[PDB]
Amino acid sequence: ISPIETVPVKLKPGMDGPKVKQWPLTEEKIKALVEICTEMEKEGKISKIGPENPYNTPVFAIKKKDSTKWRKLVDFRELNKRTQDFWEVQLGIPHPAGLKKKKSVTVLDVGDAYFSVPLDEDFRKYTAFTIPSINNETPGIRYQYNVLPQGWKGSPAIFQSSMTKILEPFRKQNPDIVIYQYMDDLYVGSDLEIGQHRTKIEELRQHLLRWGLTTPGYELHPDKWTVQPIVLPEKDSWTVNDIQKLVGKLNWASQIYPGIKVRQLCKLLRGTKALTEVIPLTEEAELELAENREILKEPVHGVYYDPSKDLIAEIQKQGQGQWTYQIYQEPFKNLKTGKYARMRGAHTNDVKQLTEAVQKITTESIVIWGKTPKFKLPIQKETWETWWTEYWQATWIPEWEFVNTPPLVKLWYQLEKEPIVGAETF
Amino acid sequence: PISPIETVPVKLKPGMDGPKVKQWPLTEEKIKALVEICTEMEKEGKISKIGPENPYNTPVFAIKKKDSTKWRKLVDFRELNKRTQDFWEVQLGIPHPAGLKKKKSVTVLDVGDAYFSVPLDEDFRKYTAFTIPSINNETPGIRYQYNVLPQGWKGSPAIFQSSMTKILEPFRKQNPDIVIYQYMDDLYVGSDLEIGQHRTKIEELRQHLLRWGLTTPDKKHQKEPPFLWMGYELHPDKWTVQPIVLPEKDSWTVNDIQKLVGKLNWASQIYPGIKVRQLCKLLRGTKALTEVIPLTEEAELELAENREILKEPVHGVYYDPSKDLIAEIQKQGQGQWTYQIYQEPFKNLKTGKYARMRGAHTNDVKQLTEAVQKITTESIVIWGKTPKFKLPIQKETWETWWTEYWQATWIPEWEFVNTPPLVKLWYQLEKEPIVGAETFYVDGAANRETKLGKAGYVTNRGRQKVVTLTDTTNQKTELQAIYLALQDSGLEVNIVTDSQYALGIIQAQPDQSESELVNQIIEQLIKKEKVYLAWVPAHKGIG
Repeated sequence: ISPIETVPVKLKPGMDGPKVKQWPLTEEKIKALVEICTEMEKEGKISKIGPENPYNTPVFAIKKKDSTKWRKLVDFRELNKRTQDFWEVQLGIPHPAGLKKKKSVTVLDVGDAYFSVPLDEDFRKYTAFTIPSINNETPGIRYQYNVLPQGWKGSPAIFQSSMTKILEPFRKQNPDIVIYQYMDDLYVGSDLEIGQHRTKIEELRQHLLRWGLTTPGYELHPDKWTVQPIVLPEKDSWTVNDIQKLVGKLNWASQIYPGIKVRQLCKLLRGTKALTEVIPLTEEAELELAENREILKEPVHGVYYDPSKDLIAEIQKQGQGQWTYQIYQEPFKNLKTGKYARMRGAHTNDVKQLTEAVQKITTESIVIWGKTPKFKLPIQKETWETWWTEYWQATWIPEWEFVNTPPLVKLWYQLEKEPIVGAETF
Repeated sequence: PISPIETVPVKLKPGMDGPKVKQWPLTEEKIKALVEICTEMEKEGKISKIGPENPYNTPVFAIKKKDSTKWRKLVDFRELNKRTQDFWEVQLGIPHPAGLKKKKSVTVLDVGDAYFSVPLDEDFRKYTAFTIPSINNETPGIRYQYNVLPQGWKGSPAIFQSSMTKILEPFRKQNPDIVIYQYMDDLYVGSDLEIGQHRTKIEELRQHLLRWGLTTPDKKHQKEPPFLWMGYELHPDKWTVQPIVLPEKDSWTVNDIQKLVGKLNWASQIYPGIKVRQLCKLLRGTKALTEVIPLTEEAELELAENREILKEPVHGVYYDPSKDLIAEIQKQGQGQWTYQIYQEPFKNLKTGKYARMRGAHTNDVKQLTEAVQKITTESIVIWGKTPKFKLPIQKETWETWWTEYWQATWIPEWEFVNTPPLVKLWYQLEKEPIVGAETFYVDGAANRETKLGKAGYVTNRGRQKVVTLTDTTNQKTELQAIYLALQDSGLEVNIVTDSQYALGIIQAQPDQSESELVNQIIEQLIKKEKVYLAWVPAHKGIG
């Protein structure tokens, strides 16, 4: 803790602070958190609290990128929501509509920088978290915060003036490079070749170690994220079933592109025939595909981002490792869509695969829009709440809801185009 | 006795005032009694006379509890409690005996009345005000207030436990071998020290607590092993289930049968073998709690066979962190599961059962997944870890099912235990259409309002049928349509429907539902060698 001055933060009018139960953790995690928390207490950042403070916010403990020792993760989502927004004029970082267009982006956890800024004594109550005990042999260790907490929305807010000062000397120096700050991280891009990019990151890391915070192949590539097109089947010969499958998809797609027509096809479908039966295509049905393939060659006209509206993302499990998702804000009006293939090793864990995607998808939602999407997860509440942190490696947590994938949405997006080969290497 | 313990600040509920509920009129006797109890209580430093300036009150009552046949004092904090702030969750979750680490010696102190020795936030003391009624009414009753956590006050539990935690902080670190557990009115101290040292140690602790006002009863009111616990008898190297009895009689009321069914079900966890179908049956169409329901032969029997299982004893083993945690699960019927968690065979820490829901749409591998999961949660809670699982499912089966299920689902590390019945996939819709198999274009529909409809099909090879349903629904006709196709086909059928629920069944390939009809269909579905379900949109000319 570094006792500078604290601004009198408060909650959104009418709102009360958070009272979220604590998830129970394994022994390996209670241990690490107990240790981690013990230091911070002595280092003055957080301080033990009594029972008269009725708030609470969940703590988890994870193992980030190079985390071979445990990191601490508090879930401030409910607090963040209850925390009065920050746009009287500014100090709430704007969206630099160019990191997306950028050739390469690197994420940097700089949330550490908050500890050296005190947090308004009056707000602290709402920061209460609890380390639970095994088999309920003892009460949990309740603490509070004395400094800016990593993962709180108000944190990168108050530490705005200082992050600006920290950055200009590099920013103001390299204006051909963009630095965007979302929550506890820093997104940093430039068109410089691989080495020329990584090197400048190093430099930046110096500038930050040098100043007062560690800055803890793979980098992003916003230049390569192509929003993909649906591609209909094209067998030399069709069966009653092939036409019937095709037909159900077209009739669903007509919710996006209303000019999708399925009449001249539905015609070939009259007669009680062997599902396995072959049928020649009417020259009308023939062009109808043609006209359908054409409508499908591009994203629907008119999709434009509305910053005031929530951003939504839906994933559908496609099995065999693959998944599909779509960020959008109004039904059928997709901002982005894509396909994600499980990480290496992740083969036996659907949950691993799923969290890995919520993460990668949430990255773009920040890069691109500078905010996070509420996910529609094809998973049971219990199945998720149970094992998601086991693989969480990010400082921020998105919002979510558990859903039931309509069979057709899946049948459709599965259609998306893929490369002849891919994005190869020699 | 009062104490040098740091009082915790307490406030009222969001903009509220302290209680003002007048004192009921008392018996000269009930008064006398109370006054005496009070001059005593006053002097132990627990309460202090106050006066007119205190506007607050709560009613004090006098219960002659013939347990010591003197008048005991009761104070109704119901109203003060409605106006008292909230405190963080007094963490609810009775620990589980099988989660206790085996200590070479174990002591358990009843720190019950210790809470009456923790002082109250001096500012809040005005709200706990109360009065002792005079005989000649409208003559000042003797008024008071509590200087300590009152019994039956909203905060006492929350506060007392935190105080105890701070007070134990020193010793707990001064003795990194002494493992102390705190819960309600109980302090559990167990270690691997020798009997004598440990004893000595428990004496250090007790003096230490005496050091701050917390008196522990030591000889005349002590607790010697076994130590009780809602029906638990802790022992040295095992825990036992305090026997439970089924109230025998021959005049069974509805009340009595519910409660009974109650205990029976509570028991069925540690006593797999308890069944209650025929006792529940006596509940059918009942018209009053006091209604006497005579028992069928069967009830008598079941009710009897149960008294047998209970006569038996369920022992448990303690947690040895140096050893494996394991959990085996087995399926008692579709959707009913049993499991037992142990480290060494037959020496089990815990066992349990999950009488399932009969969901509106499921499958067994899915439900297995859900039991694995509830277990896992339960393990983590008790033992801070998750057991290696042993399950009645081939691995190709887990694979075959989950790699393709639409939902994300998982089961942590496990091994296949081959002890029946094995859970598997009852049926499997084909991937492509069946060649050489008849193709039934089916369809059904109903006047949603008059509820008359028809259902039937027509096949590429000639067959056909149609039926007219009465008191039906479009859904059911659409369904019966598929049913009949299943009923009237060979072993291999290709069926085509435009029923969206059939869209579900293809995605989720259920094996249990809420609909008898869907069930028929699962029945027919299991019966075939190959069945391909194709869906097509309605009102278009498909078929």
